[PDB]
Amino acid sequence: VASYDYLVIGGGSGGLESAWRAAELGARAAVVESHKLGGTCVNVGCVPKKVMWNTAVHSEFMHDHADYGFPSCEGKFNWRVIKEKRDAYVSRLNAIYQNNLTKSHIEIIRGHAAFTSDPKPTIEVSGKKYTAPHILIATGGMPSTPHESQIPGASLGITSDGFFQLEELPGRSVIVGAGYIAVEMAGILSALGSKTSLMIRHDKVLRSFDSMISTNCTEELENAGVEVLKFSQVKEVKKTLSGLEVSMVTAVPGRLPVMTMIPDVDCLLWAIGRVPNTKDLSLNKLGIQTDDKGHIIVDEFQNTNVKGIYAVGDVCGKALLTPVAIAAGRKLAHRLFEYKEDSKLDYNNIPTVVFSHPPIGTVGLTEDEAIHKYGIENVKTYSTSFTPMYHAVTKRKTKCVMKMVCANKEEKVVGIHMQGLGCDEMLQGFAVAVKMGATKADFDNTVAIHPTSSEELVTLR
Amino acid sequence: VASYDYLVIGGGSGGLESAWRAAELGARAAVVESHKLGGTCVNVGCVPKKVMWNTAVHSEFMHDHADYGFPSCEGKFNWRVIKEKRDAYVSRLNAIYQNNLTKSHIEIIRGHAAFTSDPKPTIEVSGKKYTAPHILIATGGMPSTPHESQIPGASLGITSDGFFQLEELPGRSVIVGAGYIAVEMAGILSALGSKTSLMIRHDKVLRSFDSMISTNCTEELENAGVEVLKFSQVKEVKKTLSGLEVSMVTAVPGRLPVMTMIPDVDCLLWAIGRVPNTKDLSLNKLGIQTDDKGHIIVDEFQNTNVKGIYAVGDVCGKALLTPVAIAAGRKLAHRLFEYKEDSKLDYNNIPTVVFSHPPIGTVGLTEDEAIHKYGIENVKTYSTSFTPMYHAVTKRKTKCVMKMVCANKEEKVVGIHMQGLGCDEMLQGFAVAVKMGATKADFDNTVAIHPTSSEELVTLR
Ligand SMILES: Cc1cc2nc3c(=O)[nH]c(=O)nc-3n(C[C@H](O)[C@H](O)[C@H](O)COP(=O)(O)OP(=O)(O)OC[C@H]3O[C@@H](n4cnc5c(N)ncnc54)[C@H](O)[C@@H]3O)c2cc1C
Ligand SMILES: Cc1cc2nc3c(=O)[nH]c(=O)nc-3n(C[C@H](O)[C@H](O)[C@H](O)COP(=O)(O)OP(=O)(O)OC[C@H]3O[C@@H](n4cnc5c(N)ncnc54)[C@H](O)[C@@H]3O)c2cc1C
Ligand SMILES: N[C@@H](CCC(=O)N[C@H]1CSSC[C@H](NC(=O)CC[C@H](N)C(=O)O)C(=O)NCC(=O)NCCCNCCCCNC(=O)CNC1=O)C(=O)O
Ligand SMILES: N[C@@H](CCC(=O)N[C@H]1CSSC[C@H](NC(=O)CC[C@H](N)C(=O)O)C(=O)NCC(=O)NCCCNCCCCNC(=O)CNC1=O)C(=O)O
Repeated sequence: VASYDYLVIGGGSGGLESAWRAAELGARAAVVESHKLGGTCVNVGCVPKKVMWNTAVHSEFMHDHADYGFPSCEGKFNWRVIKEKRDAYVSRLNAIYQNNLTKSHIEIIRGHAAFTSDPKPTIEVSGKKYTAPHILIATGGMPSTPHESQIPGASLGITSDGFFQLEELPGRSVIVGAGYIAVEMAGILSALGSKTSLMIRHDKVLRSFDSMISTNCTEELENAGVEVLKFSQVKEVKKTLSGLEVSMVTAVPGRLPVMTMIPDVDCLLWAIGRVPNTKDLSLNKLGIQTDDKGHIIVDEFQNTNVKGIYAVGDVCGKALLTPVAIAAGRKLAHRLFEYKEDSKLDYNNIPTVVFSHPPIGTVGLTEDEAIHKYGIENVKTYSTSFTPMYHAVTKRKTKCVMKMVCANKEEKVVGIHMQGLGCDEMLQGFAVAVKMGATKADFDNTVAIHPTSSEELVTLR
Repeated sequence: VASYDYLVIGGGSGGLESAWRAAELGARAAVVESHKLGGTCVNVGCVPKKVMWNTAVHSEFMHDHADYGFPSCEGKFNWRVIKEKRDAYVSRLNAIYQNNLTKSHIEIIRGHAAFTSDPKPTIEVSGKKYTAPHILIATGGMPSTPHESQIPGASLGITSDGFFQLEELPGRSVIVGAGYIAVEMAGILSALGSKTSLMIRHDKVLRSFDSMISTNCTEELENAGVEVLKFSQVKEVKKTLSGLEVSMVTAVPGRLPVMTMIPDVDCLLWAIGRVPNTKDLSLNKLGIQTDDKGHIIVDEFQNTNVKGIYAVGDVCGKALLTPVAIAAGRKLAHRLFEYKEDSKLDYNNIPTVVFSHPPIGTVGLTEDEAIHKYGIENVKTYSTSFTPMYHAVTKRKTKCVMKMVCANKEEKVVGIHMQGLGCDEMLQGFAVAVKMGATKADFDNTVAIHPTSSEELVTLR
């Protein structure tokens, strides 16, 4: 058995950062990677999505061309051109990552890890055993998919991965889900041409986002060409000769259920969830506890119930984002290897941007969460709704909405929620202020930048 | 003589805000406006510029169309279409402003004010006299133009105003100046098609901006098609039959001066400066002191040397921006009418964005200013330079550069300087943090938003 100081299972966002931080502090680590380095984000997440989103934003603006004094462009978009480019970028990123690892003296055990029966924690990668006084499970998660048992014909559809493997823009797309992935897949496909349908269980999407957002977003979708199928469910999927035939059920409360066929569907995309990547780890050999869905259970310091084993990222189920994974593995290394007894990530005021059209950005508490925490009496919220001046000359229109949630008498800014043009780059700073403890006064005592959409946040009233 | 509580001379950015604030606090004010309400910003500044900039950004992205899988568009841009639209927007804004005033019970004395001989401060608007225990001069400024005396043929060229009156994109443009206006006029014209030349007195532009910016910006200009004529000066301008003929002098230090003719110039734009709008006020009747250039002299509370007279905005010469004008008139009203003895605007950490391509955004001290204030020993600066992932698939390329200036041992973030895609919407938040007193630690303890250009600011190292 080879002994290292750190043995990180999983070369994705959290895995790598924790190993990098560790090696830079003097330790000897080894990332065990079973597939391609970079994890879900580089290979089938953040990176590919953004490229496709940038592209979607491009067809959009093409529509305001004439309005800006230029001749129109018909627009026969060629899927494969941007696909092949996107995939290249991904290769370049892989190489770059491999290099950085080796550059930092990080051994890469190339294969699939699983814990052994051995008393002291140990893992076996391809018939070989490795161990270390510190092992970090950072194996992430994967797409949740329905059962033929539950939904007959479920396996006929694809997921976000399958999406990133498509070599042709499907003519008829149907997406099932109401979260950021479902919302983004719906936006890219329909902006790029596909006749998209977003099948949601309720009346709106991003339901766990501040009411205003959940509302605005369901609307901008409709306004843009996405068909939101509310209170609908996929009963069964069938492969016809002309595509797929989806049997759906619309149970609009107050009305009688109605069965519907969506025929000639080219792409059926399941965007219902991410299940943890933990069973093939043989967690049961050590008794590393998990929840009923397989998520690995950890304390505020990412400690499993076993000594010398920790967990970070998607695998734990909390705050499924690359920066949260990174930030947790970075603080862990310091904890362990720099002896900082308290470096733990703070899970409050985490910023998130959803790349829908226009983009959403949000940090902090929703109004309801503020309310349930402070009490109606101690929660003031400021809002605004305007038309970016980009649309001052376009027939096409999107709007921008911003809401500030304030707590107590000082009006501590506990939550920022907005959707609109530029909201993607706009969030990070206010997130810093929101993280430092900013109050409304501080925001109002900042000279504005005119003309910009961001200036509307420091002049609310 | 009609007496009010507040008598504001000038209905622009600072004028209006101060009057609005005052009327909302119970006072009776009257904006004296000599032309169109909204001032320079609405009529010939912020508003028209941004529309033209949005347009310029549109021809730009048209170039990356094919690279994103779409067919190309030749691009015969029609100037007048966007011109007429831009002008309409401006009318709509005027109406909206007029309304707001009257809606807030603000009397609009429509004409040209000038102080009278009268002992107590008083002004005469069209043979009629008005007075008040508080008069605010907020008459702004105007384009500086060379003398036939100095530069023979100077009056042959136009300024930023003349620019906003052009009904046709000049084929050959020559811009003279090295500041944000000169830089923007150069960027809009050349992005929109005109064969532009930027005539600067030195080797770079935005010379008073952090070295990195001054440098990067001179480069992105060249890289984009703008011909930067360094160490050059306009000797004399002459009207030929084929356009204008500019006699220039290039005195590159270390070399011998060389005379040059730029012939067939369609547009000669003077972007050398803004002179104050004060002589027709008859300031001398009261002895309201000014500087040698006519700027009105005020204390930290915008107090002139006379009691009951104040000054705000461009007229004073300090921080020539709409938000600074606004912010000063807003704090003044409170001071005066809400009896807040100390509401004064803080002139440090003022944010500014220059709409060049890519956009610049900057707040706080430059490295040199940090240095001269703290000492080389106590100033650490972090930098980064990357390619936005928008260009991961485009042949065209622009880069993004960010520099953080830190002071003392805590590394108080005293200055943020960046240029790149999205830097326009990106600044406001960090400006708030920079204004609250953020240190590098605070920035590094903020979870990032991936993927974005703004995330690079909270992960510097
Ligand atoms: C579509 C889509 C879009 C997304 N968009 C964004 C975005 O824009 N920004 C950011 O929000 N986040 C985004 N995410 C989320 C982000 O991708 C994840 O939250 C992040 O990737 C998780 O980090 P992690 O370290 O836990 O996991 P992961 O990066 O998923 O990595 C786990 C790695 O370990 C490997 N592995 C697994 N088991 C073993 C084993 N037993 N032995 C060896 N190796 C093993 C895996 O193969 C993989 O390479 C997106 C996800 C999807 C899916
Ligand atoms: C091109 C160009 C681009 C700019 N871009 C930006 C930008 O993007 N953002 C922001 O940066 N700032 C911008 N500015 C600067 C901004 O326009 C000014 O700094 C702001 O307009 C100044 O406010 P102010 O109240 O002092 O003056 P002003 O708005 O200039 O207003 C003075 C008003 O008073 C009137 N007046 C003058 N004398 C009298 C009199 N005696 N009696 C009655 N009325 C009188 C004037 O006619 C005018 O209507 C720009 C300027 C130019 C020129
Ligand atoms: N900020 C976004 C949203 C659009 C926007 O900025 N609109 C401005 C552009 S006009 S360009 C003129 C410029 N406006 C600004 O700086 C706008 C920013 C902020 N809302 C404010 O309070 O000023 C100014 O000089 N203000 C001084 C003053 O007297 N201001 C008096 C108080 C504001 N008017 C009340 C708000 C609705 C009026 N909108 C309107 O009148 C219509 N539009 C506006 O006020 C963007 O840039 O796209
Ligand atoms: N942020 C800008 C700039 C471009 C960018 O974000 N590039 C990222 C996209 S790759 S998508 C993968 C994602 N990257 C990010 O989150 C990048 C953000 C920050 N620089 C960081 O420290 O991570 C991640 O999962 N990181 C975890 C980790 O192990 N990280 C180890 C430390 C970072 N690598 C060192 C910096 C150069 C490597 N660049 C590279 O490798 C090439 N590119 C990158 O790292 C944008 O979004 O356009």
